Amino acid sequence: FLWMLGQALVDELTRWLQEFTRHHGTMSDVLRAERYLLTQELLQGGEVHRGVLDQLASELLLDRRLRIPELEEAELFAEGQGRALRLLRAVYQCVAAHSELLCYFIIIL
Amino acid sequence: LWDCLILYNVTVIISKNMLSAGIIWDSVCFFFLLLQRRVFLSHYYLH
Amino acid sequence: ELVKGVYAKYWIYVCAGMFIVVSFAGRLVVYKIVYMFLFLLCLTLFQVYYSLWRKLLKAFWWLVVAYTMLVLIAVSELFSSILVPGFFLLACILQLHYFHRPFMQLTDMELELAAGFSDVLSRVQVFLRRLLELHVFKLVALYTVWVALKEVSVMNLLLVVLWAFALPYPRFRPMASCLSTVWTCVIIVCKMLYQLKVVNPNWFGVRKGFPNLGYIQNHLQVLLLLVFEAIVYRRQEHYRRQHGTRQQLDQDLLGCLKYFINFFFYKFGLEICFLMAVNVIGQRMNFLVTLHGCWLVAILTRRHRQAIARLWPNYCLFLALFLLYQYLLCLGSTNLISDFLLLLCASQQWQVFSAERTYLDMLKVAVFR
Repeated sequence: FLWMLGQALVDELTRWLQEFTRHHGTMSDVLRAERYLLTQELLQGGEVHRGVLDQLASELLLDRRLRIPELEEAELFAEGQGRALRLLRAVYQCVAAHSELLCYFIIIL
Repeated sequence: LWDCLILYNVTVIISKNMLSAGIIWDSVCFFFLLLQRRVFLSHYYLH
Repeated sequence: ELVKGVYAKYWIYVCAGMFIVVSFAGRLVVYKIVYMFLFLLCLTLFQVYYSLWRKLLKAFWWLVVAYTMLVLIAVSELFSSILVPGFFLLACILQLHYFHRPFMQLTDMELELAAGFSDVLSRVQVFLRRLLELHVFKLVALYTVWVALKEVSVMNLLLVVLWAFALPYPRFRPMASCLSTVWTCVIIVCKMLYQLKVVNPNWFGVRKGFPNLGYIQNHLQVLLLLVFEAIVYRRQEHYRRQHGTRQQLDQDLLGCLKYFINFFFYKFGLEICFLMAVNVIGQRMNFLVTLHGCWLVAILTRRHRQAIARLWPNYCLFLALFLLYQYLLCLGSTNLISDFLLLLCASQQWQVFSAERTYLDMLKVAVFR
């Protein structure tokens, strides 16, 4: 069906976009996985710095930690909606990686 | 800084009251400014 | 047969319709009051007891006797009179004969899945109807429309001396409503005899009741609205007589929704009032709204919500007095409705400020980053 074809192509697109952002994605796993979070709810943060930078050369291993406070906490809903939402997630990652190129495009446009 | 921006918005609306263009957009701004001023929490925004 | 008891209870509204045909017929003055508006004042009687809702039977008993007397004395035209009020006296005398109880001495205070959802929804709405959401807001909205934006001058007693002081101080919010019923009943009584009898043109912004239908056509609408609110109130008053705060928040989307549906004005009310003042400013742009705007600056330069809370009784006072002045300026408008909205909102925030206060992570990502 036409619908089914589009679904497959969306997943193909996610893959292609992930291939483009690959390097930046891995640079955001050795840094931003232990950086940006915004999921902690309730009141304030008890162990302030231990709850972020020390949590869970280009491709590092488990030098820091493993996955103690759920590495896949982020990957839960992320992979939960592998269709639609993830297409836009991949789009953002691409433009975050290639923001220099985005600027150039806008100025000539 | 956010409160000073709120005051700027207020004064625009209040000076437009004493006319002698519209406050519609300035009221949208007021809403958003007030929203963000409020969301500067010491809890959720502290995160 | 549930309908047997339903129709034994159905006599008040049955009479109302017959008093509507008694209205604009027979005596333009007397008939209307005696039948329709004295039954509407008997409604007020049981409401003003605040304990005898639909239990007052003494006066409701003699309402029938008064109507029988009228028919016995008097009611094409001999025949008209007869037929017409017998038609309502028939129903009235039937209550006196039997089943006066279901409506007056019984309702007292002392299918499948889809249908299941339907009845739940009925009751949630009615819960909001028995909440301040309906008990007050909707009533005063229609009041302002049908007083300020409608017949001005002498309807100030039905608004700027009532709701302009009842909104800030909710102690007399229900008393105000009962008095309102009474006063608009009085207003229709007065306008019944129009004003064209030997006009020799004391001064209170005399607009004069020249039309018949159109002129009687709005005060009765708010009279009925009071009645409707009272109905839904006393319904759930006897449904209660007989018959998540920050925890649901972090659950999910349903939790967030629930929290705010129940606690919007609880927290947002202050920011609301600030934006309602801007609304008034924009839908006016006069010199009168410089006062509103000056107060806005004052309460916005108070920053900390605790300091705004001690400026709140004076803010609410200003708003109330301003509504009164605005009328006395229009008598001795749409701008009046805007100042009413601000009053209503800020009054509710005065009743919260020093009272009640004393996948969803992606959504939180947006607002909170």
